[PDB]
Amino acid sequence: RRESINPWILTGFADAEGSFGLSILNRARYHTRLSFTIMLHNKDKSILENIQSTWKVGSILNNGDHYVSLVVYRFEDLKVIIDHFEKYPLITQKLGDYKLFKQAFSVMENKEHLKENGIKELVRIKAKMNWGLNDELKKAFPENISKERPLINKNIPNFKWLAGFTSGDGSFFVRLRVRVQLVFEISQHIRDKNLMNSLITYLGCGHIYEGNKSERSWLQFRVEKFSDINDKIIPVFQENTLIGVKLEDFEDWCKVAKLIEEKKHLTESGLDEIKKIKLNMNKGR
DNA sequence: GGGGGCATGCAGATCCCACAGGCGCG
DNA sequence: CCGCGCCTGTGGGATCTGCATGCCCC
Ligand SMILES: [Ca+2]
Ligand SMILES: [Ca+2]
Ligand SMILES: [Ca+2]
Ligand code: NA
Repeated sequence: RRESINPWILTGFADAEGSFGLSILNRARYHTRLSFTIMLHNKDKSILENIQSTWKVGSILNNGDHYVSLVVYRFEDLKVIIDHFEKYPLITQKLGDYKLFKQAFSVMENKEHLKENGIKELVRIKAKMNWGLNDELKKAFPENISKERPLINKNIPNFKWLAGFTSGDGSFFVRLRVRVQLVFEISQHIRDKNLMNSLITYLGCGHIYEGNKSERSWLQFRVEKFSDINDKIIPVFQENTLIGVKLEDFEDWCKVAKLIEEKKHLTESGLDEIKKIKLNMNKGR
């Protein structure tokens, strides 16, 4: 097939679903492997097939019977990833993992990792990447095992980025309690609270719910007023369209919202049509 | 000729998704 | 009374992330 993704839409999807990896396994020879991975359900397998088509790089492998992932692992292959994220930077705290990813690329590019000092520099880089060093790798190289990293406070660059972030970690659904209510919600780890609260001002609507800050690792940005949803959330994603099955979930979302606008959610066939839309909305296509 | 990186995966940990009920308020 | 929407709460899987190596080339 043939497809191409907007560069800013892709960065937003990377901020939500991407992952930068640096594995150092024993072979004192060491297996060092840089990677960038986006693993998704098979329902969204065409995104990864399309992102591979945009970057013209990467491999697609099966992960189980229901999941698929795009993994970029070759050295020359990783050059296109950095060139994309140098001009379209990541916004969430994952950008720090990319920064350490870029440093690791340069060390391997200069062939420094083939010596003892080069491996020591990368295990120090890996210490700050994602979940840090494992217990076995922390047995050696206890010099700089500090897993903490400078936090990343950044603002939303554009709505094209938001479409890719929403396509990842967002959700469009409809509640029936009978009464009809459309709800838009984005969840995220508490580490990007300042970025999540940016959406209140960036969108002019929505609320932030956290619960007990202790013993809960993630907050929620949610908008429930229909006026804010029909006027300030749906047009902004019609101009900057989403990707993956989230688009079709969003498509049927506005189809239901059009019925609520015409006040047609009182007829028996209106809710019967609304219920049929929901029956294949998120559990289905 | 062999050391390092490619090929192509498999396995673990958790951050999400897609909701739920209660209820004060206009 | 009706119905909207703030507010608190969540199971579990789709994510994020980690682990693995025989074999290829140069
Ligand atoms: Ca995410
Ligand atoms: Ca997702
Ligand atoms: Ca996600
Ligand atoms: Na959705």
